[PDB]
Amino acid sequence: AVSFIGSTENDVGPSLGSYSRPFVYDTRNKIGYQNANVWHISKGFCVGLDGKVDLPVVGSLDGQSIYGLTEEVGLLIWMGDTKYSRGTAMSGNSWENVFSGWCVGANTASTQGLSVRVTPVILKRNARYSVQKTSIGSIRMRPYNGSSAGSVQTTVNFSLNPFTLND
Ligand SMILES: CO[C@@H]1O[C@H](CO)[C@H](O)[C@H](O[C@@H]2O[C@H](CO)[C@@H](O)[C@H](O)[C@H]2NC(C)=O)[C@H]1O
Repeated sequence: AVSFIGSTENDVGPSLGSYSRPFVYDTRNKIGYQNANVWHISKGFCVGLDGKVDLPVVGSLDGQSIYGLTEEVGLLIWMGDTKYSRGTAMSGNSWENVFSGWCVGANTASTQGLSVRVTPVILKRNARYSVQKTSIGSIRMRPYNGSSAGSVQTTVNFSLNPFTLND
């Protein structure tokens, strides 16, 4: 089986968080969302994840997209499985495989989770830059091996909480 146990709408990062020192801010996992338990799965269900970023691509760094928020501020974005180190660097605006997948035991149960992580980028200087709450994109479960979603909700959404960068 599969069922949806997570939340449809999800905020990334603490609201009105402040961060200090294209220039990339070292924010680690602070501007993140993580949930180990988004779908409940059982009895041989096989599932991975696709991610999609809806923000405009305004540049590229080391093979991943810089996504634009404002004239001064962009984002590097990762989506993936639960643990932050599993994140896949996002490029472009299409669905992208961000977790190859796994299969829960034929006789047992577990969950499928996810993580979204971003790091702010100064694209252009004015030295205090604020960003408002902004839709980022979505992640969808991707069944495989003949597993079926039925009509279970496949997709969850992410919004960037507002933040301020101090330079
Ligand atoms: C037998 O326990 C299960 O072990 C597998 C690895 O064999 C896996 O770690 C399972 O945990 C889930 O793993 C998912 C895919 O990595 C992940 O998306 C979920 O968050 C994990 N669910 C948890 C940690 O409760 C584990 O149940």
